[PDB]
This record gives sequence, C-alpha cells and structure tokens, in this order.
Amino acid sequence: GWKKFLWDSEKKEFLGRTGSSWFKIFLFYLIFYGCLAGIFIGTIQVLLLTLSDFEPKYQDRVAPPGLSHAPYAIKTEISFSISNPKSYESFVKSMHKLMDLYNESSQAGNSPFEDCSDTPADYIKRGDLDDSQGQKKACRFSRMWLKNCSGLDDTTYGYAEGKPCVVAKLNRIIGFYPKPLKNTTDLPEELQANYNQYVLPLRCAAKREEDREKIGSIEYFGLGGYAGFPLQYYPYYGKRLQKKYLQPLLAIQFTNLTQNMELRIECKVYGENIDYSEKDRFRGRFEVKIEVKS
Amino acid sequence: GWKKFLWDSEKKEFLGRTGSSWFKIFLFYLIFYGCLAGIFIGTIQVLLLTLSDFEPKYQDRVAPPGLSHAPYAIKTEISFSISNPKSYESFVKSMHKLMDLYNESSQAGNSPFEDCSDTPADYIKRGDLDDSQGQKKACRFSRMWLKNCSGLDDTTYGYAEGKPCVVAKLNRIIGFYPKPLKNTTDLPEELQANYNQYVLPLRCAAKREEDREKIGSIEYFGLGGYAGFPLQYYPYYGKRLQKKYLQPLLAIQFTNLTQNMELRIECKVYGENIDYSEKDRFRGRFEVKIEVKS
Amino acid sequence: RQLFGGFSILLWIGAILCFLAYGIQAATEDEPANDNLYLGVVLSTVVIV
Amino acid sequence: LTSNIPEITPFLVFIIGNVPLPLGTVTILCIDLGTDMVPAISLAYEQAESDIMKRQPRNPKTDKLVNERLISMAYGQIGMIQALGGFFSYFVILAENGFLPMDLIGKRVRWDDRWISDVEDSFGQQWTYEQRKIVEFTCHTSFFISIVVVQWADLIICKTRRNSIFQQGMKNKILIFGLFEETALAAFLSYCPGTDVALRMYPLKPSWWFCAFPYSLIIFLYDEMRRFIIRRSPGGWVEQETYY
Amino acid sequence: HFIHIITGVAVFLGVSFFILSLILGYSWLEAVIFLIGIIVANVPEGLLA
Amino acid sequence: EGPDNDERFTYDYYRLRVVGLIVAAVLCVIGIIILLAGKC
Amino acid sequence: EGPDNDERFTYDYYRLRVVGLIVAAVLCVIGIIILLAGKC
Ligand SMILES: C=C(/C=C\C[C@@H](O)[C@@H](O)[C@H](O)C/C=C/C=C\[C@@H](O)C[C@@H]1O[C@H](C[C@@H](O)[C@H](O)C[C@H]2O[C@H]([C@H](O)[C@H](O)CC[C@H](O)/C=C/[C@H](C)[C@@H](O)C[C@]3(O)O[C@H](C[C@@H](O)CCCCCCC[C@@]45C[C@@H](C)C[C@@](C)(O4)[C@@H](C[C@@H](C)CCCCC[C@@H](O)[C@H](O)[C@H](O)[C@@H](O)[C@H](O)[C@H]4O[C@H](C[C@H](O)[C@H](O)/C(C)=C/[C@H](O)C[C@@H](C)[C@H](O)C(=O)N/C=C/C(=O)NCCCO)[C@H](O)[C@@H](O)[C@@H]4O)O5)[C@H](O)[C@@H](O)[C@H]3O)C[C@@H](O)[C@@H]2O)[C@@H](O)[C@H](O)[C@H]1O)CC[C@H](O)[C@@H](O)[C@H](O)[C@H](C)C[C@H]1O[C@H](/C=C\[C@@H](O)[C@H](O)C[C@@H]2C[C@@H]3C[C@H](O2)[C@@H](CC[C@H]2O[C@H](CN)C[C@H]2O)O3)[C@@H](O)[C@H](O)[C@H]1O
Ligand SMILES: CCCCCCCC/C=C\CCCCCCCC(=O)OC[C@H](COP(=O)(O)OCC[N+](C)(C)C)OC(=O)CCCCCCC/C=C\CCCCCCCC
Ligand SMILES: CCCCCCCC/C=C\CCCCCCCC(=O)OC[C@H](COP(=O)(O)OCC[N+](C)(C)C)OC(=O)CCCCCCC/C=C\CCCCCCCC
Ligand SMILES: CCCCCCCC/C=C\CCCCCCCC(=O)OC[C@H](COP(=O)(O)OCC[N+](C)(C)C)OC(=O)CCCCCCC/C=C\CCCCCCCC
Ligand SMILES: CCCCCCCC/C=C\CCCCCCCC(=O)OC[C@H](COP(=O)(O)OCC[N+](C)(C)C)OC(=O)CCCCCCC/C=C\CCCCCCCC
Ligand SMILES: CCCCCCCC/C=C\CCCCCCCC(=O)OC[C@H](COP(=O)(O)OCC[N+](C)(C)C)OC(=O)CCCCCCC/C=C\CCCCCCCC
Ligand SMILES: CCCCCCCC/C=C\CCCCCCCC(=O)OC[C@H](COP(=O)(O)OCC[N+](C)(C)C)OC(=O)CCCCCCC/C=C\CCCCCCCC
Ligand SMILES: CC(C)CCC[C@@H](C)[C@H]1CC[C@H]2[C@@H]3CC=C4C[C@@H](O)CC[C@]4(C)[C@H]3CC[C@]12C
Ligand SMILES: CC(C)CCC[C@@H](C)[C@H]1CC[C@H]2[C@@H]3CC=C4C[C@@H](O)CC[C@]4(C)[C@H]3CC[C@]12C
Ligand SMILES: CC(C)CCC[C@@H](C)[C@H]1CC[C@H]2[C@@H]3CC=C4C[C@@H](O)CC[C@]4(C)[C@H]3CC[C@]12C
Ligand SMILES: CC(C)CCC[C@@H](C)[C@H]1CC[C@H]2[C@@H]3CC=C4C[C@@H](O)CC[C@]4(C)[C@H]3CC[C@]12C
Ligand code: NA
Ligand code: NA
Repeated sequence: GWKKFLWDSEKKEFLGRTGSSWFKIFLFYLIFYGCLAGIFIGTIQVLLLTLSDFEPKYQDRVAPPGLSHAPYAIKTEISFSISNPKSYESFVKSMHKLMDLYNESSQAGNSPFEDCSDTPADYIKRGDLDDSQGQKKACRFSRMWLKNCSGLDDTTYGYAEGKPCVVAKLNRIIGFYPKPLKNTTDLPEELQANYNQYVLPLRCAAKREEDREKIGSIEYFGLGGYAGFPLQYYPYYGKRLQKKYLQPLLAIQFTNLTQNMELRIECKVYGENIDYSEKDRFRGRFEVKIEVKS
Repeated sequence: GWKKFLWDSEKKEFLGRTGSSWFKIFLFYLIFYGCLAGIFIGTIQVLLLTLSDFEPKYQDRVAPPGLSHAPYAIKTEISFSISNPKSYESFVKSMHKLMDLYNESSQAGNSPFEDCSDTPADYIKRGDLDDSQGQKKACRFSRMWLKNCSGLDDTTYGYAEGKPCVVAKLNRIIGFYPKPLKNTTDLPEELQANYNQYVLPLRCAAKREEDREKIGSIEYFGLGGYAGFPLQYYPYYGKRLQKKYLQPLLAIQFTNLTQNMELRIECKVYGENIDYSEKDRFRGRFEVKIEVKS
Repeated sequence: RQLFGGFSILLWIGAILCFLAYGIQAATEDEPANDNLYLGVVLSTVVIV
Repeated sequence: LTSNIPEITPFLVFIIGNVPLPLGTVTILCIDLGTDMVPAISLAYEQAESDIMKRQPRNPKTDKLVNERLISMAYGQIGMIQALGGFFSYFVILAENGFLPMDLIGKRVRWDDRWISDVEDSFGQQWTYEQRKIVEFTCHTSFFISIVVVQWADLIICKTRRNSIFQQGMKNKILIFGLFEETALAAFLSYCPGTDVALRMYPLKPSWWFCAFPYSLIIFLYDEMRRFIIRRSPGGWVEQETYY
Repeated sequence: HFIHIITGVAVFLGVSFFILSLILGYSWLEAVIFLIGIIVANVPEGLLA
Repeated sequence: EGPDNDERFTYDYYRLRVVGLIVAAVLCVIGIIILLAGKC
Repeated sequence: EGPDNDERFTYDYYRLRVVGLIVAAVLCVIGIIILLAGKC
C-alpha cells in the first residue's frame, strides 16, 4: 500500500501508472487547454473590435452627473484640531493633490490650452466626435481664480485657524451640456439673485433646521465671482479627443463656524438635466460633516 | 503599356504591384486554403466513423438480387463463327477468368473451406455479424460439378463445335436468404417437376413464341444435377467476415442451336424474395442473343 | 437535524451577522441602507426551505 | 459536481488578479437552488439505454462509483468551459459600459472604496460609487444567466454516457420541464420590477443573453464526438481515460 | 469515503491560500476568513440524500 | 449632436420589463403543460 | 437476424413523399403571402 502505491519497481509505476499514460494524458490536457485559450481570446478580440474609441456605447448609467469634493473625507466627516498640526495633514495632502493639476506651468503655450472669456459665457463646440481636426482645445482654468483657497498664499488653505475650504467639482461626462433653471416665477429662493444664465449655481445649506444658526458665512469663490460653474467649459469631449482638459472648480469657505460641535452641511447644484437620488447621496448634491474642535 | 505593365524599374513592380503585396496575398491564400482543407478532412472523418465495418447502413437499393453471366457479351449478344478461331477468343478469355477462381488448389486445407452436402441442403448460420468467432467458413464449390462446361476437358467450353455454355450467377447480397416457391397448386408449369425445396430454380426460354421451335435442348448443369442454386451457400456474410467465399454457379448448354440465325433467349430465376423490373433487364432474369454463324 | 445540522449552521451565522450589521446602522446612522435587512430575510428563508 | 468550478473561479481572480467580483452571495445561492435541484431530480427518472442488457456485469473491486475519471470530466473538461462562458458575459458588460479589459487589472482596491466618487473609466468618464456598483451587479445577473445557458448543454449531455441523444431520444418529460422552468426563473428575476431593491439583480439587455451560446454548443458537440470514438473503439484510450 | 478525501484536499488548499494571502500583504484576519470560506466551498453537499 | 441630445442618455426599461415578463409567463405555462400532460 | 428479416430491405418512401409535399406546399404559400402582402 504505502510503498507499492507510491513506487513499485516491477511494473515501473508512479502513483498508479507507468509513463506513456502520463505522457498521453498530459499532452491531451495541454492541447485542450490551448484550444480553449485560443477560442476565448478570439471571442474577446471580436468584442474589442465592436466598440468605438471616442465614445462609450452606453451612457445611461453615468447620468445625471455627480458632485465630488476634496478633501477626501472618510464617512463624509472633516474633523481636525486647530492646535495639533498632525490632525489636518491627510486633508491638506488631498487638497494639494487636486489643485496641483491646475498649475500655470502645465497650462503653458498656445497648445493645447487657449484663452477663454474671463466672465462666464456660453457653450463652445469644437466639432463632432471624430479624429478629423486632431486633438481639440480646452479652456484654461487659473488657480488664482479661487481667492482664499488656492494653496499659493496659505498653503494649509484655511485649516490653520478654524476656517476651512471645500473645493467642489462636477463629474466629467462626455457630450453633457449643463442646463440651468430659467428666470420664470418658479425657482428656489436662493437662486433669484445673480441669475447669470451662463452659470450653473451651487448652494450649500444645513441638513436640519436647528443647525442653520450654528452655521456662519458660506463664502463661495469661483469664475467671475459667482457661485457656480461656467457653461463655457462644456461639453467634454473625452480623454482621447481632449487630453490635458481641466474641469471648473468651486471653492467654499465656511467662515464663522461654531467650535466643538458636529455640523451637517449639504451642498446642492441646480439645473434641468440634474436630478437627485434618495439612494446615491452624491448625485447632484453632497453631504459633509465638519467639526473644528479646538 | 506593354512594357510598363509587365515590368517597370522605378516603382519595382511586376504585373502591377511591388512584392510585399504579393507576399501578403500569397500567405493569406495559403493559410485560408489550409483551414478549408482541414475542415473538409475533419467533416469527412466523422463520416468514416459513423458507419460499421461489417454491414452497409442501407440495403434497399441492392434488392432483390440480379442475375449476371459469363461470358461478357456487349449488347447481350454472343455471335461467333465455328471456323475462324479468332472469333470466340474474347468470350473464352472471360469464361476462363470466371472459372479460374474455383480451382481446387485455391480450395485446399481445412481452412477456411469446409466440406458441405454433395446434395442440396438447407441454410447454414455461422453466427451473428460480429468479430467474436473470427473469420467464418464457406462451403466448397468444385469445378467438376459443371459437367460439360468446365474448361478442364474442352478448354474452349463448347464454342468449338456449335454448342455453347453460359455460366449464370446470382448477385451476392449480405444476409440474403433465397426463398423458393412452394408446392401449392399455383406454380409455373416448368417448376412442377423436381421440386427440391432446397434448390432455387433457373429456367431459360425464348422471348418470342416463334423462336421456340428454333431453340434446341437447354441442358442445365449444377449442384446435384438440378437446374438451380443450393440454399446451403447462403447467407453471405460479406467480404470482411467471409474472405475466400465462393458463390454457386449454374451451367447452361444450348445444344441443337439453329445455324445462321439470331436467337433471343431469356433466362429467369424464380422465388419469393425475387422480383423483376421492366426497367432493369438484369434483375432476376437476363437476356442473351446467340447466333452461331458458320 | 435538518434545519440545524452541519452545513446550514454556517448560513445561520451569515444571517445573524447581517442582522447585527443592520442594528448598529439604524441605531447610529441617520437614513441608513437596507441591503443587510433583506440579506438576512433571504438567508433565513434559504435555511428554512 | 460541474457547477463547483464557476462558483470558485471568481473569488480566485478577485483576490489574485484584483478585479471586480464576478459572482456574489445572492447570485450563487440562485445558481445552487435553480440549476442543481430540479434538473438533478429529473435525471433519476431517466430511461435505460438500449445497451443495458448487452453489457458485461461489474466487478465491485475494479469498478467504483466515484473514481478518478468523474473528477476528470466534471472539474477539468466541462467545468472550465462553463467558467469561460460566464467570464465572457462579464467582460462584455463592462466593455460596453465604458470599462475595458486592460484597465480592469488592479481597479479592485479603488473599486471597493465607497469614498472615491471620482472613479475614472477607460473613455475618461468619472463614475460615482453606486453608478459603478450597478454595472457590477448587471455582471452578477449576466453570469447567472450564462450559467443557466451552459447548464442546458451539460444537462442534455448527461442523459446518456454511451449512446447519443439522437439515439436515446428526448422522451423524458421532467428534464424538459427543468429546462423551461430554469430559463423562466432567470428571466423573471432579471426583469421583475423590485428585485433591484430586494435581491440586487438588474435587467439584462437583449444582446447579452447570447454571450454564453458558443460555449453551450461546444460542450454538446464535444461530448457527442467523445462518444462516437467510444462506440467505435472499445478498450481504447478514450474509454480508459474518460469513461466514468 | 469520497467525502473524506475531498475534505483532506480542501483543508490543504485552505492553508495554501493562506500562505499566498500573507505573502501578498493581507490582514491576519482576512487569511482566516479565506481559509474558512475555501474549505466550505470545496466539500460537496447532498450526495447521501 | 446638438444641445438637445437628451435621447443619448435615455433607455426604455419599461418595455423591456414588459416583454421579459410576457416571456417568463409563457415559458412557465409551457412547462406546466408538459409536466402535467395526462395527470401523471 | 433470422430468415424473416425482410424489414432490413424495405423503406417507406410513401410517407416520405407525403411529408415532403406538405412542406413544399407550406413554404410556397408562405412565399406568396409575403410577396403579395398589401397588393404591392
Ligand atoms: C460570515 C463570515 C465572517 C464574516 C463575514 C463578513 O464578510 C461580514 O459578515 C461582515 O463581518 C459583517 C459584520 C459586521 C459586524 C459589525 C458591522 O455590521 C458594524 C460595523 O462594522 C464596520 C466594519 C466593517 O465595515 C468591516 O469592513 C467588515 C469587514 O471586516 C474585514 C476587514 O477587511 C478588516 O477586518 C477591517 C477591520 C480591521 O482592519 C481589522 C484589523 C485587524 C483586526 C487588526 O490588524 C487590527 C488591530 O491591530 O487588531 C488589534 C488586536 C490584536 O490583539 C490582534 C492580534 C493580531 C495577531 C497578529 C498575528 C498575525 C499572524 C497570525 C499567524 C497565524 C500568521 C502570521 C504570519 O500572522 C504570524 C506572523 C506574525 C509575526 C505577525 C505579527 C503581526 C503583529 C500584528 C499584531 O501585533 C497587531 O496588528 C498589533 O498588536 C497592532 O495593535 C499594531 O497596531 C500593529 O499594527 C501593524 C500590524 C499590521 O497591520 C499587520 O500585522 C499586517 C498588515 C500584517 C500583514 O499581513 C503583513 C503583510 C504586509 C506581509 O507581512 C507583507 O509585508 N508581505 C510582503 C510581501 C512582499 O513584499 N512581497 C514581494 C514579492 C517579491 O518577490 C504593525 O505592522 C505592527 O507592527 C503593529 O504591532 O502571526 C487591536 O484591536 C488593534 O491594534 C487593531 O488596530 C473583512 C471582512 O471580515 C468584512 O467585510 C465597523 O467599521 C463599524 O464601526 C461597525 O459599526 C464568513 C465569511 C464567508 O465565509 C466568506 O464568503 C466571506 O464573506 C468572503 C471571503 C468575503 C470576501 O468576498 C466578499 C464578496 C462576496 C463573498 O461573500 C463571496 O461569498 C466569497 C465566496 C467565498 C467562498 C468561495 C466562493 O466565494 C463561494 C463559493 C461557495 C459556493 O460553493 C458552495 C459549495 N459548498 C456552494 C456555494 O456557496 O464561497 C467581499 O465582499 C468581501 O470583502 C471579501 O472579503
Ligand atoms: C436557438 C437555439 C437553436 C439550437 C440549435 C442546436 C443545433 C444542434 C447543434 C449541433 C448539431 C451537430 C452535432 C453533430 C454531432 C455528431 C452527432 C453524430 O455523429 O450522431 C451519430 C448518429 C448515429 O448513431 P448510430 O447510427 O450509432 O445509431 C444507432 C441506433 N440503433 C442502435 C438503434 C441502430 O447520427 C444520428 O443519430 C443522426 C442525427 C443527425 C443530426 C444532424 C444534425 C446536424 C445538422 C446541422 C448541425 C448544425 C451545423 C452548424 C449549425 C450552426 C447553427 C447556427
Ligand atoms: C442559437 C444557437 C444556440 C445553440 C445552443 C445549444 C443548446 C443545446 C444544444 C442542443 C440541445 C438540444 C438538442 C435537442 C435534441 C433533439 C433530439 C431528437 O429530436 O431526437 C429524436 C427523438 C427520437 O425519437 P424515436 O421515436 O426514434 O426514439 C426512440 C427511443 N427508443 C429507441 C428508446 C424507443 O424523438 C423524440 O425524442 C420525441 C420528440 C421530442 C421533441 C423534443 C423537442 C424539445 C427539445 C428541446 C426543448 C428546448 C429546451 C430549451 C428551453 C429554453 C427555451 C426558451
Ligand atoms: C424557486 C426559488 C429560486 C429563487 C428564490 C428567491 C428567494 C427570494 C425570496 C423573497 C424575495 C422577496 C423580494 C421582494 C420583492 C420586492 C419587495 C420590496 O421590498 O419592494 C420594495 C420596492 C420599493 O422600491 P423603492 O420605493 O425604493 O423604488 C424607487 C424607484 N424609483 C425611485 C426609481 C422611482 O417596491 C416596489 O418597487 C414595488 C414593486 C413590488 C414588486 C412586486 C413583485 C412581487 C414579488 C414576488 C412575487 C412573485 C412570486 C412568484 C409567483 C409565481 C406564480 C407562478
Ligand atoms: C465553436 C466551435 C464548435 C464546434 C467545436 C468542435 C470541437 C470538437 C472537435 C473534436 C472533438 C475532440 C475530441 C478529442 C478526442 C481526440 C482523442 C484522440 O486523438 O483519439 C484518437 C483515437 C485513437 O484511438 P485508438 O484506440 O486507436 O488509440 C490507441 C492508443 N494507444 C496506441 C496508445 C493504445 O481515434 C483515432 O485516431 C481515429 C478517430 C479520429 C477522430 C477525429 C474526429 C474529428 C471530428 C471533429 C473535428 C472537426 C471539427 C471541424 C470544425 C471546424 C471548426 C472551425
Ligand atoms: C401558471 C402561470 C400563470 C401565468 C399567468 C400570467 C398572466 C399575465 C400577468 C402578467 C404578464 C406581464 C404583466 C406586464 C406588467 C409588468 C409590470 C411592469 O412592467 O412594471 C414596470 C414598472 C417598473 O418601473 P420602471 O421600470 O419605470 O423603474 C425604473 C427602471 N430603472 C430603475 C432601471 C430605471 O412597474 C412599476 O413601476 C409598477 C409595478 C407594479 C407591480 C407590477 C407587478 C410585477 C410583479 C409580478 C407580475 C408578473 C408575474 C409574472 C408571472 C410569471 C410566472 C413566473
Ligand atoms: C398556391 C399554393 C397552393 C397549395 C395547395 C396545396 C393543397 C394540398 C395538395 C397536396 C398536398 C400533398 C398531397 C400528398 C399526396 C401526394 C401523393 C403521393 O404521396 O404519391 C406517392 C405515390 C408514389 O408511389 P411510390 O412512392 O409507391 O413509388 C415507389 C417509390 N420508389 C420508386 C422509391 C420505390 O404516388 C402514387 O403512386 C400515385 C400518385 C398520384 C398523383 C399524385 C400527384 C402528385 C403531384 C402533385 C401534387 C402535389 C402538389 C403540391 C403543390 C406544391 C406547390 C409547389
Ligand atoms: C483551436 C482554434 C479554434 C483556436 C483558434 C484561435 C484564434 C481564434 C486565435 C489564435 C491566435 C489569435 C490572434 C493572436 C494575436 C492577435 C493580435 C491582435 O492585435 C489582434 C487579434 C489577434 C490576430 C488574435 C486573433 C484570434 C487568434 C487568431
Ligand atoms: C482550421 C481548423 C478549424 C482545422 C482543424 C482541422 C482538424 C479538424 C483536422 C486537422 C488534422 C486532422 C487529423 C489528421 C489525421 C488524422 C488521422 C486519422 O487516422 C484520423 C483522423 C485524424 C486524427 C484527423 C482528424 C481531423 C484533423 C484533426
Ligand atoms: C435552447 C433553445 C432550444 C431555445 C433558446 C431560447 C433562447 C434563444 C431564449 C430563452 C429566453 C429568451 C429571452 C427571454 C426574454 C427576453 C427579454 C426581451 O425583452 C428580449 C428577448 C429576450 C432576451 C429573450 C431572447 C431569446 C431567449 C434568450
Ligand atoms: C435557414 C433557416 C432559417 C431555415 C432552415 C430550414 C431547413 C432546416 C428546412 C428547409 C426544408 C426542410 C426539409 C423539407 C422536407 C423534408 C422532408 C421530410 O420527409 C423530412 C424533413 C425535411 C428533410 C425537411 C427538414 C428541414 C428543412 C431542411
Ligand atoms: Na453545485
Ligand atoms: Na450544492
């Protein structure tokens, strides 16, 4: 048993058979798995063919666009002490990582960046979704536009003295045209003043009615001084057709924030092709928990 | 045109293209015709698998059996002069070719030939259609049984003095059991006498009523002296299972044949699983035109 | 022996764990999710069937 | 025993290759209860192949029920094929929604992070957390259907081990019932309005149902030939190796 | 008897997947979670019934 | 293809569900008919 | 398989012709229906 089944020397067997059998079974399995691999690779190549390089075949899942933010907060909470410097480092590292892509050195020369209206404007169409007129051109977005949250004056961006900033950003979607609400009698209260048609408004508030009083002055920084996104940076043509493309950003400073207390702040964008979802808490709006404990 | 289209030396072109193109097209056609050949060979191998080696899948076309004869007459006519020897050579060569397979030297030893009843007998079953009991055994058929047409005494077989012979033969069919007509009140006139159940009767006559008188004495030679085929040589098991198998034969001497006149003689076999066809003049019966012009 | 044998025991655990996952959620987080409650309601039905 | 391979391979590539999970918990439970309960029971009721009395008796010492050949056919040959069949539907769903195959190796670490709402796909778009989880669930449902589709073939080939199905015939009614019923279960769970909230299955588009068809025909044709060679050559290599 | 052999193969593979996990950097806890899951997925269920 | 290209972001899931349910019901009926044909 | 194995040499060509004709007529009808649907 023990020995005879492992190796016998009369029939010249290992594990139960001689050798020729092992050679035939091994050869068969090698050829079989080779045919299987080849067929799988061919059926996957036909699929790599079917699709187009400039446009995803289905765009119903990423619509409408979301609303992400920097810093990178886990559980949507921004808690840091004004004394211990090693408390807001994970936040500043992220904020810096995001703003580090808008350096003027990167946006240099005529290509592939072109100058655009310093004031909000309308859409700009650079053609169809082809390779005919080569790489398209994207509008420049300067860092300095964000006034007190730019990392150029106060690298920390505010976390140093109990005045934090939040750089909001709209999710990039190919061929998506933002449509703001019109001046008709039906419009939220907030949006009435400064109705620049060319700007998509973003406005933050308090989740609960009580927290209203505990929240101070929400100071929005953006293109032209408005609290929104200029329509001129749309639409987006995709990575392949618009490499080196920069999406607008909006800075939000939560000045006069009550100390030692968790505040729930909900920011929300408004527009026609903008819709929220009770399941996805990042579709169009976003929630942040701020607690400047010092 | 004439020269430029054949060979130009600036673009290095032959018949219209350079070379790389010829290499790509030739390579493509080679690979393509290789895939085609391989697929055809595989689809033909599956077919070579499907069938059995001991039995044709369909046996409805060769049924019932025919009735062939030696000599080999073209247009079913046997015309030869009794004086010129170079007139019946093509016939004797054939007759000899057929009888040359029944030489006793070939049927020698215990295998694979066994002795059978010298008188007609019943069927003999050597088992099923398998390879279990190896090569089956077939009954011996001696040349001498044919008395005056054997090529052993008068090599010519009769054509030398205006008395020809005709060796009739039943077409070999696998698993075919010959069934003769029973003794009931309904039976042809001829068959009544010598009703050996074990013998399949063969009887020749004249196609037209007039020719009757011009035809002489039809002398049949066979196993046991009867004008038929003994049932003991059936059934036939096929080449693969019964190599070195000999089928019965029946000699017919047309003695007393009128000289210098075309005679139409029709020979016919009788039996249950025997049926004639108005389209096939060799199914069960056969026609011969004899004219011994001298 | 049928509902509480040897292989079904592990499934009984899966169900327990998931229910605790929903309790800590509803007690803590405002407006929770429900993938855990339905996961437990499905697992329990599997052991029973 | 054949369905074991497609349920384990996803958890293997997921951990090793670091790709999004192809099969989950709810979908796996659906596979076990759907394609393995009724079709299996139907097999018991099968009729006898002609050959039953035309074959030698058995020596219990030399011939056992579970030998080294059953695992060869189920795990090794048939199984790996059902696994490839499900992987194709998975790759197709992702490629069409924007995520290609080359970019998928390593996205798990980032994929499973509820906090990165900015996930970027191949075409450069930015995806949130539930927007990408929805596509992953559409892959779970497709995998499930690809499994039922390949099961069709596995079940058909299981009726006979020496004769063909053209010889044996489709006179078993319970087996047919199983084929129609399973197909119905998959279509119902994928299209019903509310399974999304409760079971986490999403509707499947029409061009996807067919992804598993080539792998379903290959299994049937392979077994048919595998048998022809057996019938023609007794005591050959095929009978020594694959006849269970 | 068969079930026994398979169980042996399964327990072995569990410990193996464990070394692969720790040589790849997971958490001591994740390796035991994998061992438990793999051994549960390799043993067949239903045969005797 | 112009600002009002909203169709590129819409899908008729309703019709798909309706057809899928019709098919499911039909297949299930066929199954019952075959399983019970004859009362045995 | 015994002397009375005549079945091995018989084929039911009659039934085959009947079915082939039924099919031919059906296919031809389908064709006419499709070609003339609408009177144009
Ligand atoms: C029900 C099950 C059980 C659980 C189910 C579970 O899922 C769920 O129910 C959940 O529980 C739900 C429950 C919820 C409960 C409550 C919640 O509701 C409520 C909420 O929960 C939330 C949490 C929740 O949100 C969570 O997230 C859930 C997840 O949890 C898991 C997480 O991941 C993870 O736990 C996160 C938690 C946390 O992280 C834990 C950390 C650790 C505890 C600990 O570290 C922390 C900490 O330190 O612990 C301290 C306590 C200490 O006393 C402990 C002592 C430690 C002992 C140390 C010894 C280690 C050891 C051990 C030895 C044996 C070997 C050895 C080698 O290592 C040896 C060596 C020594 C020498 C090492 C010494 C190290 C020293 C360490 C210690 O000292 C301590 O660390 C130290 O003291 C510390 O204090 C100190 O700080 C130290 O820090 C550092 C230490 C390091 O960190 C650490 O050491 C590290 C890194 C080690 C690294 O390994 C090192 C490596 C790099 C390596 O060395 C390396 O370099 N390699 C380099 C290689 C290299 O270069 N190579 C180069 C190559 C060159 O060639 C530092 O270094 C040190 O120095 C320092 O000292 O010794 C102390 O407390 C603290 O300190 C603490 O911090 C994960 C899950 O559990 C769960 O999802 C809460 O946040 C929330 O607040 C609460 O409200 C069964 C599971 C199922 O069966 C299974 O299916 C399972 O579900 C799947 C598997 C899931 C997977 O798939 C899922 C998707 C689908 C699945 O479901 C599918 O189903 C899968 C299926 C499975 C199978 C197969 C197939 O697929 C299917 C087929 C089945 C089919 O077939 C069937 C047929 N039968 C039919 C059909 O079914 O079934 C996925 O979704 C899953 O994600 C996925 O996982
Ligand atoms: C929407 C979903 C549709 C799904 C469609 C699925 C179609 C089927 C897929 C492939 C079919 C081809 C498989 C052929 C494999 C070889 C089978 C074989 O070799 O069987 C051998 C048997 C002979 O047995 P025996 O003589 O020993 O029996 C003796 C019986 N005793 C003992 C009573 C005398 O032969 C027989 O039974 C005769 C049976 C002949 C059947 C021929 C079928 C082939 C015709 C077309 C195939 C398709 C080609 C490509 C199609 C792509 C489609 C888009
Ligand atoms: C687009 C491409 C897709 C390719 C995917 C491949 C899928 C799987 C591939 C092939 C599987 C299907 C093969 C069907 C085989 C039919 C064979 C057949 O026809 O053999 C004729 C039999 C023989 O008759 P006999 O009297 O000579 O037998 C005498 C028996 N003795 C001797 C014991 C008395 O006749 C009988 O069995 C009686 C009549 C039975 C008629 C059965 C019809 C139902 C067949 C399948 C049902 C569909 C299941 C799928 C459900 C999903 C739908 C949504
Ligand atoms: C054979 C075993 C194999 C498989 C076994 C699986 C075991 C699973 C056992 C139980 C699972 C129970 C699943 C419960 C079904 C859903 C219940 C539920 O929790 O629903 C919640 C939803 C509410 O969602 P929401 O408000 O967030 O939507 C917002 C939509 N927005 C925002 C886009 C507009 O309710 C709605 O949507 C309303 C829709 C209600 C759905 C009615 C469907 C009826 C469900 C089952 C009956 C079918 C039995 C089969 C009978 C066969 C007869 C031959
Ligand atoms: C999406 C695609 C759908 C369709 C895919 C179809 C794939 C299936 C095609 C073939 C099935 C592969 C089966 C593998 C079995 C081969 C094993 C073999 O090698 O067994 C050889 C045996 C020898 O047995 P022995 O006893 O003498 O061994 C004595 C050994 N000693 C001497 C050591 C004792 O048999 C012989 O040599 C003679 C018998 C040779 C049989 C060749 C059968 C070829 C049939 C089909 C292939 C063609 C398909 C064309 C389709 C084109 C697709 C693009
Ligand atoms: C023995 C065999 C007997 C068989 C007899 C069958 C008789 C025929 C009965 C039904 C035939 C089909 C009925 C068609 C109506 C289906 C209802 C439907 O099309 O609903 C669709 C909408 C869902 O909303 P949405 O797509 O806009 O969501 C957004 C989608 N997103 C999230 C992807 C964006 O529904 C809604 O809103 C409201 C939904 C209200 C509740 C619908 C109930 C559906 C559940 C079960 C009924 C089907 C039973 C089939 C039985 C098969 C046997 C296995
Ligand atoms: C606008 C579209 C309008 C379409 C309306 C169609 C209405 C339906 C009309 C006919 C439907 C099918 C009728 C079935 C009867 C067929 C007759 C039949 O089964 O005969 C078989 C026997 C043949 O003898 P056997 O097999 O024993 O020979 C021995 C065979 N061996 C040599 C191989 C051994 O017949 C005999 O003996 C006696 C034969 C007597 C004459 C039969 C006439 C058949 C010729 C034409 C009729 C079919 C027209 C179909 C129109 C299609 C449109 C393109
Ligand atoms: C056993 C048989 C049926 C397997 C046949 C496998 C065929 C489909 C496989 C074998 C090798 C494969 C090729 C390998 C490499 C490339 C280069 C790539 O840039 C395009 C696809 C292409 C050209 C593959 C196409 C599919 C292919 C030809
Ligand atoms: C391009 C692809 C699809 C062509 C594949 C061709 C396949 C079907 C061909 C290529 C070579 C062929 C083999 C060549 C030689 C033999 C030996 C013979 O005694 C049995 C058939 C067998 C084993 C053939 C089977 C069919 C075969 C394997
Ligand atoms: C195996 C053979 C005999 C039958 C094969 C049946 C296949 C082709 C059937 C089974 C279930 C069917 C699906 C059932 C439901 C739907 C949803 C509908 O909105 C589009 C068609 C689609 C996707 C069907 C396509 C055809 C389908 C996949
Ligand atoms: C191409 C697709 C869409 C349809 C394919 C139709 C094929 C399968 C149809 C066309 C004509 C049909 C044949 C018409 C007549 C007969 C004679 C009958 O006694 C046996 C069946 C048989 C031999 C049919 C078999 C099926 C057949 C070959
Ligand atoms: Na299983
Ligand atoms: Na199981």
